[PDB]
Amino acid sequence: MNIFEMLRIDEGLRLKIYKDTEGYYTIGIGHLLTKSPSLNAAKSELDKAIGRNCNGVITKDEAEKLFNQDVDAAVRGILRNAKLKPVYDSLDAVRRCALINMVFQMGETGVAGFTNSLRMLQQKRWDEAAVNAAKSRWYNQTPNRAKRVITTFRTGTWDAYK
Ligand SMILES: [Cl-]
Ligand SMILES: [Cl-]
Ligand SMILES: [Kr]
Ligand SMILES: [Kr]
Repeated sequence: MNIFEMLRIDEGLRLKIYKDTEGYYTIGIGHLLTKSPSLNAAKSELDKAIGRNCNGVITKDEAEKLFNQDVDAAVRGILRNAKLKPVYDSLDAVRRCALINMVFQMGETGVAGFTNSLRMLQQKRWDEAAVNAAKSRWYNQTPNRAKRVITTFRTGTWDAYK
């Protein structure tokens, strides 16, 4: 297991525009297109991202392409974020993947708001961080995913994904 496989599991793969868990237009592997409720808007943004007139449909390769870009940007965002970077650097390999997953999902801003959990992760207080992070909207809205991520932070293993 790796970051790609882990996120391909939590996000799925869809070749046509779809609405995510929050009702926003997305495509591929969790590639958010827009928060606007206009499908035309979504289609515009998709053609812009792909570079061709997609007409709301892409290929698997194109989807994997977006995903590579998105993972990369997520890591890069972490590294540039003053509150995130030090946590990330203190972690082991598996746990870093759990942090990339949350950032991918909710944006660095959203993740940088889990102040308390981040601190506990930094101190290597696994159970405590896991209990604190579950007290969140994130966990109450996407509980199966949130649990897999939290178990990962908690144990440092891929058991939740096996
Ligand atoms: Cl809560
Ligand atoms: Cl879920
Ligand atoms: Kr966190
Ligand atoms: Kr956590």
